Amino acid sequence: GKCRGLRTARKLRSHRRDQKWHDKQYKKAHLGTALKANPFGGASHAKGIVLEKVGVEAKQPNSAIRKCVRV
Amino acid sequence: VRMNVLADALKSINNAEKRGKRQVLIRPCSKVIVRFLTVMMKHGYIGEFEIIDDHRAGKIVVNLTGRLNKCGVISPRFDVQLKDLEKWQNNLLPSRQFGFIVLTTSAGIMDHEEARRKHTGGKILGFFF
Amino acid sequence: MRAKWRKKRMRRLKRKRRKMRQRS
Amino acid sequence: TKKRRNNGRAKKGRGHVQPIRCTNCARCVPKDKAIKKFVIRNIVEAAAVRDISEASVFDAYVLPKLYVKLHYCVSCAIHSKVVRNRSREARKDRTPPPRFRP
Amino acid sequence: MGRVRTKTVKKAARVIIEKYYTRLGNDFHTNKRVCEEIAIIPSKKLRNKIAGYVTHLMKRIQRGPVRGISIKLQEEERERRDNYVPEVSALDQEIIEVDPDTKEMLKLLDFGSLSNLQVTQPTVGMNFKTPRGPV
Amino acid sequence: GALDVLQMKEEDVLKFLAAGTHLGGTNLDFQMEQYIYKRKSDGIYIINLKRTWEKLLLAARAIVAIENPADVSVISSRNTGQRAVLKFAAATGATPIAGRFTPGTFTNQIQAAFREPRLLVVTDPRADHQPLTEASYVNLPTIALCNTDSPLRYVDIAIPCNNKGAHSVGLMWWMLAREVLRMRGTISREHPWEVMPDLYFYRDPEEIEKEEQAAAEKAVT
Amino acid sequence: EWMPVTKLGRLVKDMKIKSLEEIYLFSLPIKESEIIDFFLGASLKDEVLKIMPVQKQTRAGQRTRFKAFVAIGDYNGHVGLGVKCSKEVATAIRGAIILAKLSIVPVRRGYWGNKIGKPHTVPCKVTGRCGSVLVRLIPAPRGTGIVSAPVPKKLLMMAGIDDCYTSARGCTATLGNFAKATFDAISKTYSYLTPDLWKETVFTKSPYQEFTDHLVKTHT
Amino acid sequence: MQNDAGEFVDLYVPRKCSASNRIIGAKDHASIQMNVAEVDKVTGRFNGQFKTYAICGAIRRMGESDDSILRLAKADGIVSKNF
Amino acid sequence: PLAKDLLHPSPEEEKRKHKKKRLVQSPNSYFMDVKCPGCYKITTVFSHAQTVVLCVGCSTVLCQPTGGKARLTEGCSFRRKQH
RNA sequence: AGGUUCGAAGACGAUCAGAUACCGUCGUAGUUCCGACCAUAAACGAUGCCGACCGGCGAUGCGGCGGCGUUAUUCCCAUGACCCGCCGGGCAGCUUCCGGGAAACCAAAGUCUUUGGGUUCCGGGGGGAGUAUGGUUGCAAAGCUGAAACUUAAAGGAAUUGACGG
Ligand SMILES: [Mg+2]
Ligand SMILES: [Mg+2]
Ligand SMILES: [Mg+2]
Ligand SMILES: [Mg+2]
Ligand SMILES: [Mg+2]
Ligand SMILES: [Zn+2]
Repeated sequence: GKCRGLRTARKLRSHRRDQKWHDKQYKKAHLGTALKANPFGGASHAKGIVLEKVGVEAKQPNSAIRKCVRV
Repeated sequence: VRMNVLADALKSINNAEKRGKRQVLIRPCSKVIVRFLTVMMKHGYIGEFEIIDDHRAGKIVVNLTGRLNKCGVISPRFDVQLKDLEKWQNNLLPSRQFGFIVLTTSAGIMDHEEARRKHTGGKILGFFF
Repeated sequence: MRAKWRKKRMRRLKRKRRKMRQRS
Repeated sequence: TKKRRNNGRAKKGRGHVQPIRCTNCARCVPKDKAIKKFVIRNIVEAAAVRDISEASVFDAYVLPKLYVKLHYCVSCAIHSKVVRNRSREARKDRTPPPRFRP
Repeated sequence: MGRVRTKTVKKAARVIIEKYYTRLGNDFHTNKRVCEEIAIIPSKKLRNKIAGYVTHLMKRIQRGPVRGISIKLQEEERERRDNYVPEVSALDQEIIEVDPDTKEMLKLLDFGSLSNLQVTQPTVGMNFKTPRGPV
Repeated sequence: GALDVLQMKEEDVLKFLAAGTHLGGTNLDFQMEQYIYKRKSDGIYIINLKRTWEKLLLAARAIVAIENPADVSVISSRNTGQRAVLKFAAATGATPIAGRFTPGTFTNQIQAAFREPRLLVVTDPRADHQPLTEASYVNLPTIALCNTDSPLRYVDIAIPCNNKGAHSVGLMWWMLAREVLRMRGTISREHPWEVMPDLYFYRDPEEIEKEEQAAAEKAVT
Repeated sequence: EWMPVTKLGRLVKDMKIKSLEEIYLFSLPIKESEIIDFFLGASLKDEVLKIMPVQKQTRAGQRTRFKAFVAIGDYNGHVGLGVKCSKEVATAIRGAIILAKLSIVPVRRGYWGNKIGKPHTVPCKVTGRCGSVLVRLIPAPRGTGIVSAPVPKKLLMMAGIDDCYTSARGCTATLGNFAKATFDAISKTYSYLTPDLWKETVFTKSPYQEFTDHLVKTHT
Repeated sequence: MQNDAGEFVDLYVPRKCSASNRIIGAKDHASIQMNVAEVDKVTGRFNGQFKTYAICGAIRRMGESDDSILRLAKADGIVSKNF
Repeated sequence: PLAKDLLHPSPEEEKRKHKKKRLVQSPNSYFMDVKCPGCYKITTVFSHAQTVVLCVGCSTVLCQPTGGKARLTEGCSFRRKQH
C-alpha cells in the first residue's frame, strides 16, 4: 500500500515527481530532447525553401503516390 | 503490529454487521472507542454495549441492531476546520439526509452536526451511516 | 528468436563492441 | 493460465526436491513431480506357471515376486499411456483407478 | 443387426397397450388384427411392426411391471401399498434396548424410569471410523 | 408447542425409541449441533427428542397455517419415504411428489407438470436438493426432515429426527400427519389415531413379495 | 385474448391486485409480461439502446445472431432493461421488450436537501456493478438534470429520476454492461437501508393467502 | 419519505427481514414470509389468528434460517422455554 | 449461529477455550499441597513447576519438570488450593 | 588435491535433400573435496512484511491438556505404541451465492466509489532496449545504475465457438 502518515508529504511528493517521468507526455514536454529534435523548434508554423518535389508511396493497404515537397 | 485500536474495532463491527451477527466482541478497548460507540448508540445505529473489565485493556461486547451500513475510520486524524467540514461531509457521507461524521473536538468526541452547532473544529475520527 | 538466444547474441555483440572501443 | 493449483507436483512446504532419472529416457525429474508405479509382478508368466510347477523339484513351492518401482517423466508417462489427459473438471480428482478385482 | 425400433412404433405400441390391454394378446397375428380397428395405421409394414412390439411388450408385462400404465397392475400395487398393515405393529416392542446416554436424555426430558426400557451395556473400545487411506 | 396439551406422551416416546429416530450419523453439521444431546462411544450422535418434538410441532403449525391443503407439497426422491409422503398427502389433502422430481417444476411455467405451492416439505435435504434449490426462485418456505449431517442451506423448519431408517421416516411422517390433523378439527386429541404407523413404512420388495403369501398360508392353515 | 397460467397472473387479470407495489412488497416473481401492462397501460415508454451482431464460428463460416438491448419504463419510478439475442432483429426486439417488461423494478426517489415537494433524485449515492463497469449515482439538487453519459442518461430519465450526478469507471464502451450496471444501481435504491425505514415492519397478508378461496374456484 | 409538509412521498415501503433486519428487495425471490399458526390454550386447536415471520434470501441461503425461525418462535412464545 | 451469547459463555466452552482467548484471562495452572510419605510437613508446589522441588527435612524429590506439568513422584499425595 | 561415472567443446558412425543436431561410440573442461571470487535463475506462490476481522469439514506434523478401553514388562501406577477429543503454532486439502475479480480462479487475490490499520519496493501502449553513453563493482565472464533519436495502432490477458494436431 501507500503511506498515510501525517508527515509523509515529503515522501509522497518525491515519489510523485519521480514517477511522473515514466509517462511519455511528461517526459516529452519536460526533457527538452524532443524540443531539440523537433524541426520547428516548438513553433506552430515555419517557412522554408522547396528543395525538391517528391512522391511518397502510400502504406501497405493503400496504393497511391502522395505528393510531397522536400523543404 | 496493531497501531490503530479504533480502526481495528470499527472494522470488526463492520464485518460482524455484514455477516449478520447479533453481537460483536472488540478486544482492545479505549476511551476513544467507548465515546465513538456512545455517539453511535445515541444516534441509534447500535444497541447497548457492555465492557468486560480485565486488569488489562478491557473488551467490549456490542449488540448490533442490524441498521448499520458502514462504520469506517479515517486513520490519519486530519485537522478538520469548519470551513472544510462541508467538503469532508459530502466526500464521506452517502447523502445530506442521514449519516454522521465523528470527530474529536476540544469539547469532546461528537458528530459533525453537534460540532457545527457549538461552533468548533477538531480532528477527524471516523464516520458511520 | 528465443529471448535467451537474443540475450546471447546481444552479449556477443557487446563483447565485440567493447573490444573495438578498447582497441582505440 | 495456471493449469493446476499444485503446479503439477507435490512440493508444498519445500524449496528444493532432489531429482531422479526417468526409467524410460533417463530425464532428470523432481521426485515429487514424477509419475511413480510400484509394479509387483509374478516372476514367471501366468501361461508358464503350470510348466514351472510341473518342472519344480518341490511340491508346495511359492513362485517369487518381482518388485520394481518405476519413475516416469510426464512425457514418457503420456507416451506409454500410464496417464491420460483429462477434462478440466476430471483433472481435479486424485482417486487411483480401480483394481478391477472381479 | 439394424432391427432397432423407433419412437413412431414404440409410443404407438405403449399407447395401444395402455388403452386396450384386455383385447390384446400374445399372438402377433391376433394383435395385428386388432390394430386395424383400434388404430389408423397408414402402412401395413408399420402396422405389423407395431404389432410385433406389442407382443414383446406384453410378454414383458406378463413377466413384470413394465413402465406402461396398466389398471390391473395399478390396482395390485394399490392393494399392496395401502393395505397389509400387520395386526401387531412393528413399533410396539415389549422391551426397547436403550443406551445409558439415551436414558440420561430421557431422564432430563422427565420420561425416564419407564418399564418398557432395558438398559444395554455400553460398548467399550471406541473403535468406529474406517482406517484412513488405502491398505 | 408450549402448552401442557401440546406435550410428548409416553406412547410417543415409546414409538420414537422403537423406530430409532434419535440415532444420528457419525458426522455433525454445525447448524445441526444445537439439536444434539450427546455423542456415544459408537460415534453415533444422540438427538434431543424434546427438541425434535418442538420442531415437529412448529412444522405442524406452519402446515396448518395454510388454508388450502393442496398448497403444501411433499417430496421424497428416495424410496424410503415415497409411501410415507403418499399416505401423508392422502391424509392431509396435500400434494405429493414421489420418485424423480423433474427440474423446472416450480419455475418453468409452460409444461403441465408446473405447480407453485405455498410450503415445501422435504424428506431429506441431500436427496431432495433440487426442489430445495428451486424453492429459492419462487419464495417458498421449507420444512425438511434433517439428520445430524443434513445441510440447512435452504431449510427453514428443519426437524432433527432422522432420514436413514425406514421405520423412523414412516414414524415421523405419521406423527406429522397426526399433529396437523389434531391441530385442525379432525381428531379430538383424546383417543389414539386409528391409522397405524406401519401404514407409512417403506417395505423392501423381498418383503412385499413374500409377506403376502406367508399371510395367505397362515390364513388358509 | 390473454389466458394466464399463474396464480399471480390470474389474480392480476381478475381485478384482485390493484397495484404493482403489492407484488413488489412480497417480491413475487413476474413470470409473464401481460401482468404489468394491465397496470402501466399506455404509460410504459420504450426505447432501443443498441443492436449488436454477435457471431458464432461454425464449419460453414460463422452465423450471425442479433442481440437487442431494450429499456422501458414510465417516467414515474418504474424502469426495466431487457437483453435478448435472436436470429432476426425484429424477433430480438420483441423478446427484449418482453424481458424488459419482466425485469421491471421500482425506483426510490429522494431529496438532495430541504425536502419540499415531490422527490427528484436518488436518496443516497448508489453503486451498480456489472463486469468491469462501475456506475455511481450521486444525489443532485433540483434542476441540475441528469449529468451522465447518454446511455445511462436515458435509463435514469425513464426511471423517473429528475436530477443526478453520475460517475462511471471501466470499459463503458461495452454498452450492455454499462446499461446493466446502471440498472443494478437503480434497482438497489430500495435495497439500501436508510433511517426513515427503521420503523418495525407490519406484515400484511400475502395475495396467495388473501385470495386463496378465489384461486381454488378459478385457477384450478 | 415524509417531506416537510408531512405526507408520505413513497409508493411502497419494503419489508425488513425479522432476523438480520435487512431490506427485502423487490427482486429478491429467495426471501420467504411464513405464517405460524398458534393454537388455543385449552384444546390445542387452531383459532384462526396466527403470526408472521419474514426471512431474507441472504440469511436463508447462508443457512441460518432454521435458527432464526426457532429463535423468533422461542421469543414470541411458540416454542417452550425448556427447549 | 448469528445469535451466540458472547457475554455469558457456559463454563464448558469457557474452559475449552485458550487461556488468552477467554473472556477474561484465567491461568490453567494451580498450586497444590504435596505430602511426601514418611514426612509430616506439607509442600506448596506449582502444578507446572520447572524445578525439582525438594523437601528440606528429607533428601527426596517431590516433582520432576516435564513439558507441561510437573510429574509428582509416586507415593506422594496432593490436593488443590481453593479450586 | 582428486579424477569412478556422467559429460559442454572436439572426433567418429548413423539419419537426412543437406544434418555443424536429435540417436550411438569415444572424449577435454567440468562434475568431487579444500580455500578464494561471481551475485545471477520460471532464485515462482510468476502473489511484500507486521496486525485485526470474516464460513464449514476431515486429516496431517510438533508441543501441551483430558478421557472407555487394547497393547509392552510388573506387583500397581508412570512411561512408550494405538483409540476418542480439546487447545496453540505450522504444511496443506475438500466444500461454500462471505466477498472479490475481466475471467481463470482466490477463504484470500475478501473486509474497495459503503474508496484511509502501519509501512517498503515498484508499473504507466508495443518496440527501439535492458541498447548507447557515463559512473561503479569484478581476474574475467559479467553485475548494478541506465537514456534518446526513431518507429508503430495496436501489442497483450482471460474465456467462447469453430478449424487443425506427425
Ligand atoms: Mg498452455
Ligand atoms: Mg527453487
Ligand atoms: Mg561416455
Ligand atoms: Mg504498511
Ligand atoms: Mg512503455
Ligand atoms: Zn522419460
